[PDB]
Amino acid sequence: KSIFNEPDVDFHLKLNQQLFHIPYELLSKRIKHTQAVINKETKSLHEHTAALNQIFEDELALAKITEMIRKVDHIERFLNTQIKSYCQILNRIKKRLEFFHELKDIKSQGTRTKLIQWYQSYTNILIGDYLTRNNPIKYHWNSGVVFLKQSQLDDLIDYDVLLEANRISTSLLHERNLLPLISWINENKKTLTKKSSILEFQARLQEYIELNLLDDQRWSVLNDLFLSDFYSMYGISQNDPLLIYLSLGISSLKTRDCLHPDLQLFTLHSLKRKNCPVCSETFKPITQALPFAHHIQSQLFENPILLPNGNVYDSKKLKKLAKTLKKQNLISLNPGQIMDPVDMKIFCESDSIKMYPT
Amino acid sequence: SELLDSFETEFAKFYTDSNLEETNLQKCLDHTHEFKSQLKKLKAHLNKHIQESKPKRKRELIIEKLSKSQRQWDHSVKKQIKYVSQQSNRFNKSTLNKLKEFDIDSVYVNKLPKETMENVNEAIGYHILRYSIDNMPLGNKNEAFQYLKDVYGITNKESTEFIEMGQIVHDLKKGDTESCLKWCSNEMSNHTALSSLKFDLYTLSAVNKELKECTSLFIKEYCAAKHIFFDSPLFLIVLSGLISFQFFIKYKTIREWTTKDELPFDVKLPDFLTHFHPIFICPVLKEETTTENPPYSLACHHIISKKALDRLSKNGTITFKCCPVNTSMSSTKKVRFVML
Ligand SMILES: [Zn+2]
Ligand SMILES: [Zn+2]
Repeated sequence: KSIFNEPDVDFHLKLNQQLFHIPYELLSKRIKHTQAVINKETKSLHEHTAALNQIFEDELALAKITEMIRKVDHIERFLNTQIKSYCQILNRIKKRLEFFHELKDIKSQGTRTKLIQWYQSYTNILIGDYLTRNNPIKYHWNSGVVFLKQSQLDDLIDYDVLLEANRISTSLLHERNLLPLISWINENKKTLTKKSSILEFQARLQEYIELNLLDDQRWSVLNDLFLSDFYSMYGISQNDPLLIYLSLGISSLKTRDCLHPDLQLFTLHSLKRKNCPVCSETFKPITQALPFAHHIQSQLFENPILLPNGNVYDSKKLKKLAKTLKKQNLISLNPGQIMDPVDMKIFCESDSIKMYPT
Repeated sequence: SELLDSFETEFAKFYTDSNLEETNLQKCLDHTHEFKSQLKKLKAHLNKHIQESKPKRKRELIIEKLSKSQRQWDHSVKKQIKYVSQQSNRFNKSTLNKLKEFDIDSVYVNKLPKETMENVNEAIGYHILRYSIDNMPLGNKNEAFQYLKDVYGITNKESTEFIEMGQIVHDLKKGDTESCLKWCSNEMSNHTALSSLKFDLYTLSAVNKELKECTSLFIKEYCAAKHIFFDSPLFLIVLSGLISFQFFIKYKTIREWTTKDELPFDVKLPDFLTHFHPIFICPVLKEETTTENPPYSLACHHIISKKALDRLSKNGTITFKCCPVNTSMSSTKKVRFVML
């Protein structure tokens, strides 16, 4: 029961599931840290109170209790920080949940424009996440970060995991290839080597060194390896979704003739071909190297007409355009004249031939 | 449908009854707070006892109280953190069963060439310049072109018109007409719609359901007057891309790059993205007439493709079928369908 052809809401979630993983790993790191901190401080407090119990069996007890308080309040502040980060991550997921609940409400109910607005939001959310990925950092902020902040939808895109990847992968290829990548391995050696992936090895060899083994392209292969491990760690789906959508859309409406080889302006904008997105003015180089289309139904205008120019237009649209040109004082017509847009010409009404396209 | 509801129900378990703002670690924070308070009370009592001891069933209770406090604190903290860890590890067994059955990136075939990434960066420029121009702090009339060029990036001469559009639209949004009136009265084109716009905004000069119906009309009549576009050439393309996924995955699952030509599985998409170029299917050979093999009309007022015509007649012999009263290539003509 879709409106026109949009798929069921169960499909959009599976379409972009990276939006529900990169917050989740951030969420799980928090618990995996705040459990280790408690397991490291609880034994400390226990062994510490063992001393007091021994000492009772001598006003040093007040000193010991004061040290106990001075130790406990630090745990209190630590938990406070952890909770104020945990709640923020939860909010981040909940916003993206209600985003799709909005589409479900719209789809369960004219309303076509109330859905076009939603697809406008769904396109901005996506241009933002492509721009904040590959656009050089200024200092850190990018053009993507600015767009996300100033479109009032910063919650629905991380823009910090992606930005962190951009920082590392531009330092590994610029700035004399000064490497902070070691500062990323050292904080993540517990889970990276469980997968047993060869990243510390190549980083160590490159650090030692600084002719393929001395060539520059080792920088590029190192960068590619780091991106592979990062993306497979988080779930970022290493192809820009904007690129995927374009690579299908442009080949989905590239029909059989898109690259077909003051009064003039109005005439040549009165056509319905000077609107085609795929062959407009700046997508021709994109669309040159892409397949065309498949169609098993000849869709055509209803009542066609041929005139000596060689091309067939319509029966009524020509009449309405002739009247329009009559009511704006651009041309000088007469009772039976008719005008042809392409290669502007005037033909009599009886130089018109009906056609039957089977 | 079912997945979204079964997702919200599982997700709500992270929160307590309030549905918001009371996360599970509040238990740990409360327990540590209570533990500290108990130690402070015990410290005060011991201080008082020693102070008054200056010249026993008392100490044998305070020491046990300290022991009890530490047992309760560590036991409760461990139990609560264990429960929250298990809950977070069980929510994965509902974010995994569904959202890891697609692998979006497996659909990327016919990769977009690496040389043409400037053109994408101009389509993005145009879309940002058109749909979301007013939602930015710009400032002066022309001291914002530099800001555009400096932060985001500048498109071709189709930026001055959009700066003016954003300026007038924002001015009209603040309930201050008498600039849109001037703009309308200066461009005197099609008188009809312009006069209709003049009357509508004049009515606005005399609400929350009227602004949304006048800004749109002005936008339409400005885009149709300065000859640019009304919908971005990128939004429509992303729409068609979103529509073709279902058919592509259906073809993929039937199957178990493609003849360097027309991709298969004949995706169908709504009318307002199809009424651009006319597509015609030959009635005798069943093939879409291309730039080569263009359709011919054969004096019977029928249309057949040229190749089928040149196999109906070897070199054009008078064989005349299709009203059996056709004729050979002395009375046949070229056609081109224009969707006027
Ligand atoms: Zn086209
Ligand atoms: Zn016939």
